[PDB]
Amino acid sequence: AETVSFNFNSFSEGNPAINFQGDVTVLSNGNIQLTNLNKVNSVGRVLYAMPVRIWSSATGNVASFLTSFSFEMKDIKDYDPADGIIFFIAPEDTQIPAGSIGGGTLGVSDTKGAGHFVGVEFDTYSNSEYNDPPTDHVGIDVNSVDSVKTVPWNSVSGAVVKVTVIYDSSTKTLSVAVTNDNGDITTIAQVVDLKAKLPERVKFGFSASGSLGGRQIHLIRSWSFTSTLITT
Amino acid sequence: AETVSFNFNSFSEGNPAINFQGDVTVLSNGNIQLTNLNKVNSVGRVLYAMPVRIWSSATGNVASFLTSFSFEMKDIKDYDPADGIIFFIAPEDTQIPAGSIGGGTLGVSDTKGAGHFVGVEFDTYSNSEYNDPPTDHVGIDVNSVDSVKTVPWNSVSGAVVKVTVIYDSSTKTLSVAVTNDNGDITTIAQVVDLKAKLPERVKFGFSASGSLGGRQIHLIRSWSFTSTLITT
Amino acid sequence: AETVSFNFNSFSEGNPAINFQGDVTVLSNGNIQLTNLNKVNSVGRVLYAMPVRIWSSATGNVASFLTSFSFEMKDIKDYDPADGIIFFIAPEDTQIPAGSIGGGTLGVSDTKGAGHFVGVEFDTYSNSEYNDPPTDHVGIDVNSVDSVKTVPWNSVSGAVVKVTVIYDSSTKTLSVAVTNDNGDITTIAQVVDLKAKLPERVKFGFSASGSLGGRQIHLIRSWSFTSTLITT
Amino acid sequence: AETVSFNFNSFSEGNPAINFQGDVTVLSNGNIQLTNLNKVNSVGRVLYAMPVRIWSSATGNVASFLTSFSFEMKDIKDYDPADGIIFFIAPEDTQIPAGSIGGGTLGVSDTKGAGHFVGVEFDTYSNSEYNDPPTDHVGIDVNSVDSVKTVPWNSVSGAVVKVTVIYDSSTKTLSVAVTNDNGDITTIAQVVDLKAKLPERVKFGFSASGSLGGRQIHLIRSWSFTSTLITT
Ligand SMILES: [Ca+2]
Ligand SMILES: [Ca+2]
Ligand SMILES: [Ca+2]
Ligand SMILES: [Ca+2]
Ligand SMILES: [Mn+2]
Ligand SMILES: [Mn+2]
Ligand SMILES: [Mn+2]
Ligand SMILES: [Mn+2]
Repeated sequence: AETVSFNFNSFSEGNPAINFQGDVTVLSNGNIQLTNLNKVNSVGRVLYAMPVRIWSSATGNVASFLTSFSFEMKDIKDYDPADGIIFFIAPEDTQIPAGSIGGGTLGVSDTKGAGHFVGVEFDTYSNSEYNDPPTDHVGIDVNSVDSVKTVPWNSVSGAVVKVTVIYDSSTKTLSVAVTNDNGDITTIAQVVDLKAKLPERVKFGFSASGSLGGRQIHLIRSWSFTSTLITT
Repeated sequence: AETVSFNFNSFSEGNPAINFQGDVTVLSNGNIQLTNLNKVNSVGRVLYAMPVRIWSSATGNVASFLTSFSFEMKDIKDYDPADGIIFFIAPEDTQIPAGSIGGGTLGVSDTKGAGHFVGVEFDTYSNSEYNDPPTDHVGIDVNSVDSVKTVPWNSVSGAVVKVTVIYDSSTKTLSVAVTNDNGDITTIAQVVDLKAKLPERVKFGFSASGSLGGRQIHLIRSWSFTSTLITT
Repeated sequence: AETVSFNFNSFSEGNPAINFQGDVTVLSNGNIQLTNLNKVNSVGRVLYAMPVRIWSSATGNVASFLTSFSFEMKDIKDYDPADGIIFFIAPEDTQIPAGSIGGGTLGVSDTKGAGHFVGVEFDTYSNSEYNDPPTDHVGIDVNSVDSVKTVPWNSVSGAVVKVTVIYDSSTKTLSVAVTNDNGDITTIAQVVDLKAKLPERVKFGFSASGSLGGRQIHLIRSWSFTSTLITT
Repeated sequence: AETVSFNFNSFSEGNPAINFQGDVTVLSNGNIQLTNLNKVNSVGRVLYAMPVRIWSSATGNVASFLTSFSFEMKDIKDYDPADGIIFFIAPEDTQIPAGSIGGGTLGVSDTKGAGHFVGVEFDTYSNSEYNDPPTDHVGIDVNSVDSVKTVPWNSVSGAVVKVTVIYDSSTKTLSVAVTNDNGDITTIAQVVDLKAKLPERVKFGFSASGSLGGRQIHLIRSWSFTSTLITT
């Protein structure tokens, strides 16, 4: 029974358990601000420093995980509300894409919108080049910001959002429950073979980005994660 | 849309917002006790008074829901730790089956192990007449305590267990995440067509039971719920 | 060597190993409930029936001990979360203070806040008359609820708290480690000469109290203890 | 508040959350075996892969921690039961000393017995060159195996030992409670200023060593740990 679990009610630069990549910054209130408001094509990501072992090559087993987190997205004059926040899983050596153009890549992909990761995006800008739905949406991404499945959603400025994810190794199901501040939930599920799509050792985290004309405040308030791998 | 949400940090017999059936009893500490330690084949169930419309006959749309709750089970001398607690959904006219024998029926089914409901059971005794696994387990039940699927588990006496349930209407996937005391998680997901196994309006609740020799403390400590039905 | 060790997974009103003073009661779930939510200035205490021998008047040796216990304090309307729970050591002839006004006395001291006892309090009310810290806290008491030393701590309603206490005779140090719900830990330690402040034979226990407007649920869930005195 | 916490019921080679050094190895039963029974001057160390911030140069605050573990030491033919096990804290760059003779260095010091670290040693061999008590013992070490303090103890072959250490940042007290196979406890405390002896970032772990003729089985069966540093 191999398990990894942690709980951040607040963050702080200096905390060895966190990996800061790009324009990431930490506010005097413990919140993490992923993007820089004055940087074109801004990209900021935060990662759990310790690489998690999601599956065993020996046992063929795959872990299951439960994780919750809340974020916030507030607008700013006079930019467009973009681009979004994505919770992703990736190889332990994951770094912000080379020459990342930010924007609809969410900091996890290249220009064509491709990359090595599995995530749940909170897209606030419709990028047709990635086949984005017409309105804001929550999506399951598999090596591409061109979601495998999306669900109509609405990002409310200044609103605090709570999300809960559950990956069941057996059914290979990734279910997501989004709680808007109006008390309404939005759910989206999709089967994803992590052992097929990702390497044994991965890292979890968040990524947010902006463009020259589209920018907004992306904040990661709290995060709790628990994964268990049936070993021997 | 149509949303139903509520949070119970404690309970108190006096609030018409919750139905009590059978040997249920509410302790001075706010914990709901489901069975009676001094009665044979005891059965206690608790239902949220308001019936939840989990689907519409106009649109055909089904509701999604996110619900978390914490139970507790503890042994007693000299009796066997049985039979377990079950989180269930049933028609609003649901009641404890006529001439209930408690035991392995968990208070939701008849002798053959049949009933009209959908639920997540936390079974602590192996009933062979129902094809129970040899060890403690979590299972997805559909009109039968002969689980549709189960996952090995272990009930730690005196331990408070957290559980989070997500039902995604689009995939009709009910996935469960049980947070054990030692920290490890256990998951189980199964595709259940709620709109085809249940009526327009249902009641969500808990049930536990016992037998002649099998008895134990079944406690519902807290329960949060949110469901949203997309409407026209 | 002379060793004393016991363990309680649950308690039962009517058990020879424990003394019940005041409004203490045992619930069907095995929990010891110290105070009566309906009484005024309610006080309840529990003691291990067998008096433990912490030191010898022949050898001069003082014993060392390791004891852990889990408790729970939950809010009730429309009173104030008061007054607290205190793990204490005292003469074997200890009794609830004559005419105890409950409240900030925790049922171990008198109006002025003095008594014969050494203990670790988990204070949820700020009694200025006893120089209490402005927030909830944990204190080491020596014959007075006017703590020798205290540490900022937050009592979370309905949360099960785990406490570990180690008393090292050699250094006469008494250190405590309290486990909070959010997983964080709080500690406190202070040199206390049990030999000079208490009798050779003492009784270990818990006590809680409330006032007219200050009341809450005070539960002692479990408790393990092991002391060893070097003899001849 | 910055908090690191984990719980290992068993171990498995492959878990990235663990750093293995030297002759360490993981048995099929989940137990970590520290030393190699066929090597001379064998040394094996295990560490929590993640560095823990025990203090901040900014705030100047020192964290507190609570940790529990259990080990085993079974004798073997035809060698002498040595050298023991030590729980230690060291700079994150910590590795087994270059050219370790193992033996009484317990794997954390040079031939003279010095090194950069703090630990609680469970010494099973009397090393006069390090001023060891004449019998088995437990000692608090500060940059040297020439313990700052020791207390007589007995290492029972094949016996499972339970240990609990509490560190209070305020008093800078490190207290240890050892529970023997016979239910007896042993304790030892010492004020150790971790901010004065170690760097801000450290690693915790276990180390065991053997010699030419002195060898035994050193097992680490379980380990739980939690520390909190009050941040700004
Ligand atoms: Ca986009
Ligand atoms: Ca059964
Ligand atoms: Ca007070
Ligand atoms: Ca030695
Ligand atoms: Mn998208
Ligand atoms: Mn079953
Ligand atoms: Mn106080
Ligand atoms: Mn030594």
